[PDB]
Amino acid sequence: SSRLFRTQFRMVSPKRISNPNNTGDSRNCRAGVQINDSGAALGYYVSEDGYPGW
Amino acid sequence: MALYVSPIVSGEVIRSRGGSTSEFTPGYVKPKHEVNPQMTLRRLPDEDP
Amino acid sequence: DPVEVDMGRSEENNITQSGGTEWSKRDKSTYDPTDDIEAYALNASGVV
Amino acid sequence: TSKETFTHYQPQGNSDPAHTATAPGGLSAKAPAMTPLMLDTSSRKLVAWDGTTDGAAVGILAVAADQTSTTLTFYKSGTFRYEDVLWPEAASDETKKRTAFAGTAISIV
Amino acid sequence: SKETFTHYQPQGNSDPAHTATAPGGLSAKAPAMTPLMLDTSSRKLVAWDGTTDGAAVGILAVAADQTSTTLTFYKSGTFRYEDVLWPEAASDETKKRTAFAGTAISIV
Amino acid sequence: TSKETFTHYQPQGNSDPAHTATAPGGLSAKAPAMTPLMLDTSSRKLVAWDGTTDGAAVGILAVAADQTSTTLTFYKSGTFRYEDVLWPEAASDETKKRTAFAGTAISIV
Amino acid sequence: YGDVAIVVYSGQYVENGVKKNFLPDNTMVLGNTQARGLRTYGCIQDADAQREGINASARYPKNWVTTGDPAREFTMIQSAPLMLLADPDEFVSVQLA
Amino acid sequence: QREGINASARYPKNWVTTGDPAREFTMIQSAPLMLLADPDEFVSVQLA
Repeated sequence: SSRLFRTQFRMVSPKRISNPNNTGDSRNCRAGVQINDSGAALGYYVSEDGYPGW
Repeated sequence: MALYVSPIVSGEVIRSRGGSTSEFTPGYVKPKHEVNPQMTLRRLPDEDP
Repeated sequence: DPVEVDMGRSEENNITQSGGTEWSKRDKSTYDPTDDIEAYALNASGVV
Repeated sequence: TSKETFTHYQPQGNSDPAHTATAPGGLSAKAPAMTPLMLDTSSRKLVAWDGTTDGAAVGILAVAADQTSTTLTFYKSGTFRYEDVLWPEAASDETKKRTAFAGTAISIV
Repeated sequence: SKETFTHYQPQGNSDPAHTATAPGGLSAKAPAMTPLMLDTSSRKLVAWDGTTDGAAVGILAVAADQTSTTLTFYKSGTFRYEDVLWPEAASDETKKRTAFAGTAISIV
Repeated sequence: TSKETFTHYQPQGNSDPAHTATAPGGLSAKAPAMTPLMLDTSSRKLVAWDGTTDGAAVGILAVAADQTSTTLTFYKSGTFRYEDVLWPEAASDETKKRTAFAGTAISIV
Repeated sequence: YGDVAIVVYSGQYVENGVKKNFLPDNTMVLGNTQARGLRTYGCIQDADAQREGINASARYPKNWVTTGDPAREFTMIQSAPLMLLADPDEFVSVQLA
Repeated sequence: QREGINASARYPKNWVTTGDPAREFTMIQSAPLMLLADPDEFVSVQLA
């Protein structure tokens, strides 16, 4: 609460967005993106930092 | 129908009507086919010379 | 695998013209089919 | 293909009430339900009706039992059908097996 | 005034038909789709006789002759019974069908 | 009471493909599905594998057939599990059963 | 024909190498147009189809091409027809002669 | 190797083979080589 506005914006590299565990894409989940029946995006599978790749 | 139930005797109890069941489960057919693109060398009976 | 589908058709429903009076030995001018139509349609479990 | 069919089990024939009685059993084999039983001539135990002894059958077993069962419950009153109750094959005369339970509270309809 | 155009379909099943190369002691002109066995003694390659039981080892793919030291032949797959040529020695259809038993080659 | 254990049925043991081919066969009796087969040295037809002759085992049948089934279908390629095969009781040696299909596209694990 | 509707059917189908009429020479069928049938289709036994859930389907087109040195693609159709009827007695078949 | 993801923790890959008995398989590739650069740090005693 030390600041007036609690919202913070973080940009994220696209390489952090992909299918979790590099699983094969399905009809509704593609590259870690959840697609409904109408094609609207629903959820994103984001990985944490990849450096070091260890 | 009602045959002869006399009002001196209790009579008998008519058995209920029971149905019957059957199964015709399996079902299948699969007409595979082939194109063998090596066929495309020769001219079709269509496609005028 | 050879499988079967026996719906439960009664033997009456599949009656053939077996006999000496089917359709051909009958007189073509006098004999009628309507009686045969009725005698084969009354045992059909409903209107046809 | 298999026509298992569905029929409502109605062992009771007419509205006459059915009563049960529990007595020691001397069965020699595994006795399924609906089995006629007579009294033993020696040990006055209960043995499934062989079908050759006339009128000596006393009861009709309700719940299936076996030899290890010390005692068993049998129907003592009521009217039951003919096909519903398993019967010994030694008895063959239709009228005789119809009248097998005559003189008692058990009737065959 | 009639030249029919039959659909050339050597293949008879969905199984893949792989090829292989091998030295061949051919003693004649062998057209394509020719059955062939392995020589009993010299282990060269000649057309299947139609008399030896199960000696056939494959189906020739590209026609060749005696001069061809090496040859290319099908090693796997299934072919029709009709399109494949047969040695005149083979008579009964049963052994023709069972000719390539126990091998990646089959016929229908 | 009655404990039944459902089990999935995967005759295959390896990722290798299992192509099936048809051939005439002089089958003797009702052969259940997935039975070892051999080629008759005289009739040149296909019969149930004896389990004794070495190398005579040609393939593994696909669909259960009988003597009246002129054409029989059978796998030519693939790997199958030892426990999931109805071998003839004649083949009493485990290693013989294992390596019987050696040398062809049919193998065992 | 008064109350009953009269039709004459002549459809044919081709067996292995020749054609033939569906019906034999002389058949006569008492039927009712209001009788209900069943075009029932079973589940497509195909892993690829089950990958996207087309279990209950009328037809199922499918195409694939073999890999490796030989290249050739296929056309595949799958269905499980179980054409059925409600009541068997509502139809009467007579073989005329 | 084509995808360039050779170095990773786990590689799951699900795919269906071709042909008439088309069936689907799953693979889980990994190459664990866990080590410790200070072996003498740890001491194991078998009690008795």
